Amino acid sequence: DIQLTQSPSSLSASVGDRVTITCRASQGISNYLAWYQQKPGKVPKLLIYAASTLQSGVPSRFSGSGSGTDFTLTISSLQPEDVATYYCQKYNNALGTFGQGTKVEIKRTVAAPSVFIFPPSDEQLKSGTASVVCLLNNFYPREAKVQWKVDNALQSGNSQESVTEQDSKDSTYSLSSTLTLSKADYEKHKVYACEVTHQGLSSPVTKSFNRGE
Amino acid sequence: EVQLVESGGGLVKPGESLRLSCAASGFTFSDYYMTWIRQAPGKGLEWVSYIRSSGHTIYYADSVKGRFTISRDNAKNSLYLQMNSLRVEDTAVYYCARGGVLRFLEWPLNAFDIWGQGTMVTVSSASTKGPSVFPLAPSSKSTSGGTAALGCLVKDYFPEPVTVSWNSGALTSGVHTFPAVLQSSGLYSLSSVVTVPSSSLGTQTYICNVNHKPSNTKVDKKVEPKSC
Amino acid sequence: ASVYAWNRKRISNCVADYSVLYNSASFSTFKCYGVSPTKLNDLCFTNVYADSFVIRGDEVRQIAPGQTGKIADYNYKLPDDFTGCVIAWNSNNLDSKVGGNYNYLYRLFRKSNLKPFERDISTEIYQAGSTPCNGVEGFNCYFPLQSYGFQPTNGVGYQPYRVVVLSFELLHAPATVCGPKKSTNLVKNKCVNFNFNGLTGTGVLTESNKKFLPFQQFGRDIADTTDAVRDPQTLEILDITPCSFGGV
Amino acid sequence: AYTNSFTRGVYYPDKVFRSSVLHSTQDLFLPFFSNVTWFHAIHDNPVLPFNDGVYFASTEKSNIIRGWIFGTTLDSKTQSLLIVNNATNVVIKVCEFQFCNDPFLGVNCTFEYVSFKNLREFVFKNIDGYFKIYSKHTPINLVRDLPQGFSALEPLVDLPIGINITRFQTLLALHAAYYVGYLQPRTFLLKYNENGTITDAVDCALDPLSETKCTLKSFTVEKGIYQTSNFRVQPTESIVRFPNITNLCPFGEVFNATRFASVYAWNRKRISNCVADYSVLYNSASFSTFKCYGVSPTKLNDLCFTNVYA
Ligand SMILES: *[C@@H]1O[C@H](CO)[C@@H](O[C@@H]2O[C@H](CO)[C@@H](O)[C@H](O)[C@H]2NC(C)=O)[C@H](O)[C@H]1NC(C)=O
Ligand SMILES: *[C@@H]1O[C@H](CO)[C@@H](O)[C@H](O)[C@H]1NC(C)=O
Ligand SMILES: *[C@@H]1O[C@H](CO)[C@@H](O)[C@H](O)[C@H]1NC(C)=O
Ligand SMILES: *[C@@H]1O[C@H](CO)[C@@H](O)[C@H](O)[C@H]1NC(C)=O
Ligand SMILES: *[C@@H]1O[C@H](CO)[C@@H](O)[C@H](O)[C@H]1NC(C)=O
Ligand SMILES: *[C@@H]1O[C@H](CO)[C@@H](O)[C@H](O)[C@H]1NC(C)=O
Ligand SMILES: *[C@@H]1O[C@H](CO)[C@@H](O)[C@H](O)[C@H]1NC(C)=O
Repeated sequence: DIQLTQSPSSLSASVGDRVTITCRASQGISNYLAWYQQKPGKVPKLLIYAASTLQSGVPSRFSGSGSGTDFTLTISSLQPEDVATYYCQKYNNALGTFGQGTKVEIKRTVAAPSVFIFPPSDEQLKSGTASVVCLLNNFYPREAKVQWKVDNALQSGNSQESVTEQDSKDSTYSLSSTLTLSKADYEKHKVYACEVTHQGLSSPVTKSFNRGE
Repeated sequence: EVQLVESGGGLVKPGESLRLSCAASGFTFSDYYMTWIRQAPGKGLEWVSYIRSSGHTIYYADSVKGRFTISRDNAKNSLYLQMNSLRVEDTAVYYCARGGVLRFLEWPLNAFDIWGQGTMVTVSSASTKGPSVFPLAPSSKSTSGGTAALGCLVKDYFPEPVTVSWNSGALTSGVHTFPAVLQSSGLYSLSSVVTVPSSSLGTQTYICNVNHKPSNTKVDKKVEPKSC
Repeated sequence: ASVYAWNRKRISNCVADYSVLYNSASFSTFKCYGVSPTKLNDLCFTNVYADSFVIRGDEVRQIAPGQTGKIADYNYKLPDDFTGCVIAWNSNNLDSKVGGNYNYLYRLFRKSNLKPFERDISTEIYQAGSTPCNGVEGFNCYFPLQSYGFQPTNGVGYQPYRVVVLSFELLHAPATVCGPKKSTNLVKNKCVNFNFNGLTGTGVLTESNKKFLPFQQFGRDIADTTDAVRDPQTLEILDITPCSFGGV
Repeated sequence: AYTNSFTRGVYYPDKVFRSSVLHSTQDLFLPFFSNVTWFHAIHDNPVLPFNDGVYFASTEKSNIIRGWIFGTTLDSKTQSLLIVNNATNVVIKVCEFQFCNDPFLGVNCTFEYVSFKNLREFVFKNIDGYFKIYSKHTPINLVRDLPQGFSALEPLVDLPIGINITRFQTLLALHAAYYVGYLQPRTFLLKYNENGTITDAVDCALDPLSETKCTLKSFTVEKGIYQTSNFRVQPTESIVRFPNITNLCPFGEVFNATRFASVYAWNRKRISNCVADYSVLYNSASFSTFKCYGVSPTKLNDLCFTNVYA
């Protein structure tokens, strides 16, 4: 079966730059190739079909070229809302095989995160478990470190975090860290705080709360 | 309106069977060949199956041959996928896609331009559980300039996914719904936050709408500053 | 059955009443080759084959020897020496649906023309280009069968027609399919006008000592005329000696 | 292994009784003294080509050979004739049988029928879709090879199967050598005795003496010189020459033109210097009327013209 090879795997560029993705077919597929854009956790959107025909509604900065085995998707001027994964698909026959996909990142200026802390809700405390949340809002780049402190005791192993993808408007990231404790352990301490270190911060920022306030 | 609406996704144990449906509207369904395409979590797109304009040719990916069966009812304008002997790796979002119009001596260049919304299939031995929705109340300190943060914690649910909306869809600007994390308990946890003006905290109501269809759980939680 | 998978039925050991057929007026097409309808009721056959299928009116003219087209070349071909009858009638009231009857198929592509009385039901993907097909439909790779429309509002050339092709194999052999004609008693040693299984003539029928083999039905002389026959009711061999004659 | 076919392979060409006569007929017969492949069943059941008809013969002492398979792939993908004779029951089927990797017998059907010391000869041929089976059984006392002599085979079976048969295989009983020959469209002079039994034959293409015997319609040739045939050096290969040109004739824009002219002002187009692909035309089914005069559509694709007028 004809295989599709997409290249590169991942790339970071700047707004306005020209982006080029290559799709290589192991055997000739004439011009039966299509290009898709897929934002994270979304239905794939058709951009190009027939190797070079632009789908209705797609911005004219997208373009496709190629025939046989070599195909190239070109974004003439990269835009903030283009952050997605792009796939090529052959359809010369019934086997509508896809490529591995190309993740398109965007490089921008450094942005310091806005740091917020949220105590566990009283309703959750009635259940016997306390979840403290630390929010890192709109920062770049993605590298950031969150350090939980409970009565100035640095915590490790009792928290999980999650990071959004690049925002379609400002190309920033956001991070959510959830520290999980038992109700007894939650009430055994007073000061809960998260210390955020990020390139956009000249010094680590600490957000804290006292149990009861 | 030309569209494809999918249905039938849910939680299934390994070895069982599940049947997906794809309803076509706004076009002559019998003129197109249909395909099924899946995408495992955090993975790329995978072509699954293909059925001809009237079903006289059928093709399956090697990973699903012998276990999956594609079919169509041109009178009902519907496409079906009967999935037997399901496996854990079959967990994915499944899409139906309409191909092109088979004409005389021409393979159609216009194809795959209309997809379904997707439906989630999770194959696991674990049982369903609805989530608990707890508020992440805005800061009592806040700021005099503005820009505070509030949100909802959707904790301890299974399986994926949950959907979170704000103010019945009327609050979308500045929302961040984080990717779910799998906790050591086998349950998922997800957070959703929004940044709003601090001068709005006394004048504007904020309610998060959490929906977990696998467990039939709909919760609207009011998020307000704490009593101090 | 569909024309690509035309159904064949074998008729043997029965009295064939062809009167109903040519006397019924339902049939739109009734054409015989090698034999005439009027002289059919008084004639025996070794076997009768009834091939039945459905096509459209435009293609009715192709059910005949020496015809070309999709049906004649790829679906059902009659040999140049065909000896039989072709019967066809419009089945628009039966083989049409409001949404189009798509159960009747026909073969559209084939690498070679069918031999006479050949039945091809293979669904191999037709390779119409240089790139080989690996059993999968696609570009220059065709599914060989196409579906007929068949809708009540179709033009007459595109309405369905049910076709029956009766083929007769007149080889001189024991007969099993004979017409609706009563037999008479047999008179030996007299000049009579005889009819044995449709073979007629004038002569004296006598007893013989010619040991016919179980498969042999007729004997012949040097001139290719009939020498002896086996009585179809009592398996004895009778010599046929032309009635006496001479110059005057 | 191969052996000498000598005078085997003559069968009754039809079902007409003849006696005390020399009859000249042309049919698919086993050539006299031809080589036939010798297979063994000791201490070997390959698939053989069917070509234009197969001569089969076997020698038995314990009825080891019990059946035949005829078809193209013999793998359940097409219809394949299966003949099995088990004890006293002859079974004939034309089902799409799923055969084993090595079919043998241990010690979508359109038709079904159920009923060394012995030489059993068979002829299997397919004429216009009819599978004709001829055979003769005779006692013998010979193990090494085919007995020499003459014996005519009567017809027994004619199955109107309509199957394109290109290959065949035999069926052996495993807890018996057999021979496979091939038929040719030869003319034979068959000698019918007073009882209507074929007692001799002349293969008109065997040797010049046989050619003379056929020419004179006699099995005895008087002393002298006879002119019986004509020597012609047959061609070895075909030579096909055409002007080298890859242009396709613009039949598309003549038939599929948007607008046509009135019959009084009928438009004429001149077609010259292009390869004419007439396949599309007679293969398209849009046309209500298609009749040719002076030439046939089938023989059109292989024919040149000075000019074509549309
Ligand atoms: C009957 O089957 C034979 C082979 O099983 C067909 O002969 C082949 O035809 C193809 C053309 O499509 C050639 O490329 C092969 O070389 C042929 N093989 C042989 C051994 O001749 C034959 O055409 C079939 N009959 C019909 C009417 O299709
Ligand atoms: C048919 O003819 C044979 C004479 O060979 C006779 O024996 C038999 O009874 C007859 N059958 C009928 C039904 O007349
Ligand atoms: C028969 O085979 C022998 C050798 O096995 C060969 O010499 C001879 O020419 C062959 N004759 C024919 C007619 O094939
Ligand atoms: C011979 O085989 C057929 C089918 O293979 C079977 O029906 C029949 O009974 C067999 N004969 C005997 C005597 O068992
Ligand atoms: C038998 O004929 C049917 C036609 O009704 C066809 O669909 C099928 O593939 C054929 N073969 C088998 C093994 O059933
Ligand atoms: C014909 O058969 C008879 C037996 O009735 C026999 O006596 C005679 O010799 C045979 N003739 C020939 C030429 O076989
Ligand atoms: C004839 O030309 C038209 C273009 O107007 C095209 O749509 C149609 O398919 C063509 N038909 C054939 C048989 O080439």
